[PDB]
Amino acid sequence: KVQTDPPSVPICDLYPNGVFPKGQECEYPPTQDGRTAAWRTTSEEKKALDQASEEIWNDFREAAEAHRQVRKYVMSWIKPGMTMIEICEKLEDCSRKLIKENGLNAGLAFPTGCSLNNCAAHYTPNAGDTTVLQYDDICKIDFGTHISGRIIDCAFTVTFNPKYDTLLKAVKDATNTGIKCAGIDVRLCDVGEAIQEVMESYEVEIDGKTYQVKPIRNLNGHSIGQYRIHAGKTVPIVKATRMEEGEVYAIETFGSTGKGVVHDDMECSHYMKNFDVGHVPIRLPRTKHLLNVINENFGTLAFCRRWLDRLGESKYLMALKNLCDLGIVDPYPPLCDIKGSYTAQFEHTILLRPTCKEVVSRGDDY
Ligand SMILES: COc1cccc(-c2c(C(N)=O)[nH]c3ccc(Cl)cc23)c1
Ligand SMILES: [Mn+2]
Ligand SMILES: [Mn+2]
Repeated sequence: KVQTDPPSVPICDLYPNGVFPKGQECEYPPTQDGRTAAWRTTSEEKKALDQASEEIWNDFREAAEAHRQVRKYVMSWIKPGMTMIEICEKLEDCSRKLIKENGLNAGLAFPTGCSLNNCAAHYTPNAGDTTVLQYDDICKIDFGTHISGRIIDCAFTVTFNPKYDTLLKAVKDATNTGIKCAGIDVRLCDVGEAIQEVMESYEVEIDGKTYQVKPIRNLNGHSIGQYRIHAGKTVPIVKATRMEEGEVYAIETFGSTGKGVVHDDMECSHYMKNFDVGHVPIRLPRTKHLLNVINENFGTLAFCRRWLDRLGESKYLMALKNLCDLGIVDPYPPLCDIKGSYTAQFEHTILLRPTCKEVVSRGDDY
């Protein structure tokens, strides 16, 4: 069984024995003392501890192969003139097929981010959004897949105008730097300091104006847990907590021509149940029904309004506002720098395995 063009064959059909391709395997970086952490690659104890969790790494790998094939497909057709809704639906239809969507066991980890220009993250169109992708737009495609709650958080920036090329190169270099510096027992702030140094070494010229690339300081990389996009540890992208063995990280960087700070803007599209909130009894009928729809379809995974619409739900905005006011659900509005600024993003999911560092979402693209 081989993949079609357009992709339609599920990843688990292409690998029937359930053994999926590994990502990029890296030896851990040397410590601040100078001594190499290379011993882990050949440690018999570490090898045994690594093989014990093979099923887990294997679920990330299936989700990462779906991610690579979905993004390669998106790159072949994404063009100015298409509406943001058309782009997100065409991407998500392919993603649902390749991951072989099956309730909470396999599916979409979070909505398709397609944030534009000064907006860096957490924009996906709601119903009725007539926004059209423009030739001069700088679009961040950030989408997620999962197998048994093992999440792939991976993102790239789309442009059609070469004026943004050095901005894209700066952010890609900063993300790859963050990835290289990551390792077991490495301080989170040391990863952030390395990201910042590389990012700010770039100067770009866009429409006769020059800027020194700034990392967005209130946007950061993070640890990932099962069914938990942000597991509590923060990887800053600027200058005490260490990365630990068996942890999973989203290493992401955002470069900006603006202030290098984002603020909540536009209408909200992204929502997610507070992971720590237990069962809450609700009697309000529309609010109770909506929370049941959320628990059944998303659990602790992120969702968007378009995903409620496709489930045949209507008249839910007040119900959704009630769940947000009660603190059961949290809204995640678009995060934007100043008007007229330009933002870029690159992101990979990395597995801190006992034997090596695996850039599980790495592809031949980025
Ligand atoms: C405590 O939960 C958090 C905190 C900060 C950011 C996120 C988050 C990220 C992320 N950390 O990359 N991606 C998302 C996609 C959709 C939605 Cl609704 C949320 C998020 C989650
Ligand atoms: Mn992301
Ligand atoms: Mn992320």
